[PDB]
Amino acid sequence: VKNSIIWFRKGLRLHDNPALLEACKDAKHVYPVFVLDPHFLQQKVSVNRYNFLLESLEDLQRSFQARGSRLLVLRGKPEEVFPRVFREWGVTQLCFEHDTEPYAKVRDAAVRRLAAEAGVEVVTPISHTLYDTDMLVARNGGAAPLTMQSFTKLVDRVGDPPAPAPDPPAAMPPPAEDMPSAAPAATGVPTWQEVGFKEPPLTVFKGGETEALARLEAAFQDPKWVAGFQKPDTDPSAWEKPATTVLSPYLKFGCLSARLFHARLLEVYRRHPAHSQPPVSLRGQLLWREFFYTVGSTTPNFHRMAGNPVCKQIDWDDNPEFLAAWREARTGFPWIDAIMTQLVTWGWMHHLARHSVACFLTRGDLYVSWERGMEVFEEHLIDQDHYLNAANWMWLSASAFFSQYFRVYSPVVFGKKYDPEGRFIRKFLPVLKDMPAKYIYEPWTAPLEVQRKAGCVVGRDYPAPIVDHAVASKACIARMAAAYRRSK
Ligand SMILES: Cc1cc2nc3c(=O)[nH]c(=O)nc-3n(C[C@H](O)[C@H](O)[C@H](O)COP(=O)(O)OP(=O)(O)OC[C@H]3O[C@@H](n4cnc5c(N)ncnc54)[C@H](O)[C@@H]3O)c2cc1C
Ligand SMILES: [Cl-]
Repeated sequence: VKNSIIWFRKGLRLHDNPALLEACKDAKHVYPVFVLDPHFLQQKVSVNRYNFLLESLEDLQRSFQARGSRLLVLRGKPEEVFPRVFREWGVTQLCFEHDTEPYAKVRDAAVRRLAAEAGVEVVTPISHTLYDTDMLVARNGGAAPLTMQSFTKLVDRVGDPPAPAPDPPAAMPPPAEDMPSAAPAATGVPTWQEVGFKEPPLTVFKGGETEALARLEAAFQDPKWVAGFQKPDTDPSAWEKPATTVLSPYLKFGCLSARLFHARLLEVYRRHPAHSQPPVSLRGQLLWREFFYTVGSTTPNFHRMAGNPVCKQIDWDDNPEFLAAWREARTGFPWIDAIMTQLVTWGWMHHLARHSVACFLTRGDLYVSWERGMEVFEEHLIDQDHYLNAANWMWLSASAFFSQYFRVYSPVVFGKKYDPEGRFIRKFLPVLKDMPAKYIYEPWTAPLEVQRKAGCVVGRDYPAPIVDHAVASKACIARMAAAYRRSK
């Protein structure tokens, strides 16, 4: 008889889950398993993202319970847990979604070895990406495209991605009864207090497949807005109603299927002939995700500078004071400090907001390595994706994919073209709420009488700017030009 395990790591969803569909096929018992390392924090991870993962697991639990099953959160390491439950549960098949991250290949290789010893068939379908990214590389001649222009030509030659997989049955083969490793007291979903965190999460985005599908429909309520979507023209200062979909955390954890997102975009596109095209279109945004996954999975040391064949070697400054001020949102520039405050409170900022603070830290003002900025994003972003965070940090630092280092965002002017009153600033930096809009982006320029009348004296309640942008930007551009000339 067939007893199987569906191992959740990413792909925290029931829709478009070919691994789950194969696990339930002709199965007498199915064990939905997520492996939680209980000492993960005691070894980096904000409570905002970890609680998002936990809320995503609670959503899977309810979905399984509605179908007569149960989600099993096993404590420990996969290499130590699976060899035990293979014998205990009489497992004949192990199914999980393919993952191309560096740690994933080392972990999946070991588990695959352990399954062959126990006589367990391993099925690893691809469903986290639009395509089999290794197939894209093989069709391009054995190397991934290095520009979006050529990558879009490749996917158009390959054709449409696979359709979303059908929904699982309304009743699933259940786990066996009175199995010791499946005891409810040892397999339940923990809370954020139970894992070790002490401060509560403050983000307004809730995890889970149910929330992902709800945000998908909300985005498609206006098909005209989807058809004409142009990413560079969206508003980074919009926070009450974000200017983009905010589907990144759900695609990162696999709460939302990328193939379902793509399939519903094409339905809209067939009825709107003048729809936007890549790379600015909403579909083009999924291709940015696919493109960075394709290059990252085939590039060694893609998440670093040294040993990275696609990354340019720039001698970034080792400046802990600039890094600390940027990380703690005390740069003296309200536009920059507000985005960093949204980072630690929400764990999500608009794409152009991430452009502003990443340029400021790297090639724009402070000249700190993009690796240090990536480590700060990795801690707080609820959508932190190994390949996307690294690639976009190399883009903004002009270390790869992007080379126009003369385009430098102003920490003053960039925000006031969208938000002259500075509602985004007043929201996340309440200390500046009573500051007149004439000085909200440059509060040091406000006369002392206005600073006192607003209850925000620069140097006492809000710090002075750490650098003069005109001086600092002119220095970074000169050093970037020297770094490029030396990298022939
Ligand atoms: C320094 C920096 C770091 C970033 N780190 C991350 C990260 O860790 N995780 C992450 O998901 N994105 C990251 N991005 C990309 C981008 O800023 C976010 O994907 C975007 O803000 C998500 O909002 P949205 O879901 O509303 O996007 P939409 O515009 O609605 O796009 C829809 C989806 O397309 C994908 N997408 C959109 N823009 C990009 C892009 N530039 N690169 C790759 N995929 C994209 C995402 O999956 C996103 O959910 C980073 C960008 C910068 C500049
Ligand atoms: Cl600008």
